[PDB]
Amino acid sequence: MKKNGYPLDRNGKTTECSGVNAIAPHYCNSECTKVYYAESGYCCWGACYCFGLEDDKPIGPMKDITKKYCDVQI
Amino acid sequence: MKKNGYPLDRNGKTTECSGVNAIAPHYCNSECTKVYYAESGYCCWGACYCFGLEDDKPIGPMKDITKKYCDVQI
Repeated sequence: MKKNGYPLDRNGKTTECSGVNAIAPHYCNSECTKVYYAESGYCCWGACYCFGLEDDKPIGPMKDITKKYCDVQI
Repeated sequence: MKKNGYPLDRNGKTTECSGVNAIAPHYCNSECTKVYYAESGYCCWGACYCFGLEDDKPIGPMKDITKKYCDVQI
């Protein structure tokens, strides 16, 4: 089963996105698909949020309010 | 067959999106799904762009550069 969330890098941190990369999904969509092999992604509250990540991919912890807000588009 | 594009309203115009509704997909996603019965949507260059619109839904004309840029997420 796949999942959605903020993928973490080797330093245990999320991928920041701001400015033009916060308004357009392209930057985060590229990171999500090419680096974490997810189905898609966009910038959700300052960090790249991905959809369709494989279950083994480490993602950042988040409150229910944040998760519900970020899950959109797939 | 479904299609993607800028749905037009009764006045033959697109749905404008700016400010917080240009940074977050929620506004346009709601319009796209609830008003035009599409699968999803987001703000692409100042207007709500929808995915999965039924073929009979009138959409705004756009150049190839704009279409390729907007098609992301589905």
